[PDB]
Amino acid sequence: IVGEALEYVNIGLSHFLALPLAQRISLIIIIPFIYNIVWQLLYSLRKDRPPLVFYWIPWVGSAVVYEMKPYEFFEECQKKYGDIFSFVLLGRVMTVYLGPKGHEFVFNAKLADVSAEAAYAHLTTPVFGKGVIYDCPNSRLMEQKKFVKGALTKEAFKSYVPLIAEEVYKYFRDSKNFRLNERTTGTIDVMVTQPEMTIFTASRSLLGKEMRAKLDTDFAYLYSDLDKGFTPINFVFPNLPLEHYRKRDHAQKAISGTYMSLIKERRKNNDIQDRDLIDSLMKNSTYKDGVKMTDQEIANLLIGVLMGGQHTSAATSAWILLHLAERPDVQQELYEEQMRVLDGGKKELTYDLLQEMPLLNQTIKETLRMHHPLHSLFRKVMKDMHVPNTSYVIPAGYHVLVSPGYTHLRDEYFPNAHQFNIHRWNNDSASGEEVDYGFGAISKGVSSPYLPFGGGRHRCIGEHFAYCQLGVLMSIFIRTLKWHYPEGKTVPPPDFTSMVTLPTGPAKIIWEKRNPEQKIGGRH
Ligand code: HEM
Ligand SMILES: OC(Cn1cncn1)(Cn1cncn1)c1ccc(F)cc1F
Repeated sequence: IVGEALEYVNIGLSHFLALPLAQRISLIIIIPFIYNIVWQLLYSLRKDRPPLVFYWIPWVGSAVVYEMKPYEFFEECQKKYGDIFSFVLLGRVMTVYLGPKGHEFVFNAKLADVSAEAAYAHLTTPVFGKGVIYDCPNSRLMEQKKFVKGALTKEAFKSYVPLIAEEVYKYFRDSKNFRLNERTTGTIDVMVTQPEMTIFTASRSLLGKEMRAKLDTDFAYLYSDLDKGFTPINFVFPNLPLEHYRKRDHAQKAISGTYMSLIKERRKNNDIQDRDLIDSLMKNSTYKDGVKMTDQEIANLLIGVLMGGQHTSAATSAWILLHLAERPDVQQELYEEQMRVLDGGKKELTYDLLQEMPLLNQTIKETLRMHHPLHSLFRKVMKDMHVPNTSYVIPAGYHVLVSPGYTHLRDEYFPNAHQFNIHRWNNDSASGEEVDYGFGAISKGVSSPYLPFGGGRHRCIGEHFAYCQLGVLMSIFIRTLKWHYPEGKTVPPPDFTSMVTLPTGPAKIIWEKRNPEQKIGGRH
């Protein structure tokens, strides 16, 4: 009889529940631990699945090494399994496709196969607000990008340049980090100065003088609070009742309120011109089906756009300064180009003249190669995906991870990739077939090993603005200052744990005026 064995199942179950809590706790730990390992071993036998990186701790997965050294994690996995491999990350299964084909697979994936907003809405909506970016369908995002792009034109860039230039000079004059009229040399932390210079220049040009004026008050603290809401932690804990989350939520309310106040006052007073992105979105934010963006949505879009560009650009100008700090030869070469293009300084910097500064633009290009601010980009897989020329199938519910920044640092595609060399872009200082997803014709192929601004439908639309901003900034730094490292100091390693891969601080440089007696004018 085995009927008596079925009885012993029941008995065993009863003797189980009657175990001392010291043991049931252990079993509370050992059972999932064993099950996890047993499951992985079975998983490896499945051949329509990419290799899965082994991990001990359930749910957590490979999260620790990934969060700390993601490029080293990728290279190790790449050696062991090749370009396609999966790993577990704090509850989710991430499928990585390395290299140009990975760029194709993910950046050019069909709209039905993957979703960006499904991956990012929880990180971004709390910070930016509702209705925009990733808190809406893709077709809405496509048109939002179209709206923002319409203020990002050549003619706008020509008007932004003297404005950005003024902000940089005002910063050299008034900021405690410089004070070039009282000081001729000094030390700065680039992770202090660049975020401040970035917000000052982006606000003045994209938002206007009103909004820029507000950064000079206590209101600036709100930006700092909202800023801290942009954190990987939001992927796991997007809302938990602490004061981080309430300073953030308050900031979002307070800042979006401020923009609507300006918007509503501009429209009430017929003061809608072609100054900034606010004027632009006001006279141009009606979707194709006739629905107009609310003033709240418009303000939330401003926040997301300004916030994203803030972190990517500030990290980038910080890296530029850090690389140049140990390369006086490059500073020297850049300075000569400045003297040549601007007639020894007797020419005012214009957007057109920026375009005649290839080495300056190659310096940005090369920094973005070595320091892609977003080391990984994700999509959630919505429908089962077959990986071409493999037997692999990526199930829905998986996430795909693309990482052009990793390919940027491979010798195969960039000879001596870990060496900073702006001349590798000689005759190629620009930041076939095209396609238009709703915000303008962009490249159809996304197979370039160099993709600092991504590609496909989620491609960046701030690239020309970023080059404009960074260009003006670096042009003025180069003409005004020399700089170098404190003894023994060199380029810091990246901090991969933050929202962008900014330098590990404190990252300090020593500056000095090329012209100690040069005075910056204006009232202060
Ligand atoms: C050096 C500076 C920047 C870099 C390297 C950069 C990089 C990127 C990348 C890689 C993406 C694709 C993200 C993805 O595929 O998930 C992206 C998207 C985007 N970026 Fe930028 N960005 C920069 C600056 C800016 C600026 C200044 C703005 C606006 C003024 C901006 C606005 C946007 C927008 C609206 C998207 C679309 C996101 C989507 O469609 O899902 N970015 N950027
Ligand atoms: O793509 C981001 C969001 N993100 C993805 N991984 C990490 N952060 C960043 N970004 C890209 N270019 C500029 N910022 C973004 C996209 C659009 C946006 F409006 C804000 C925003 F943070």
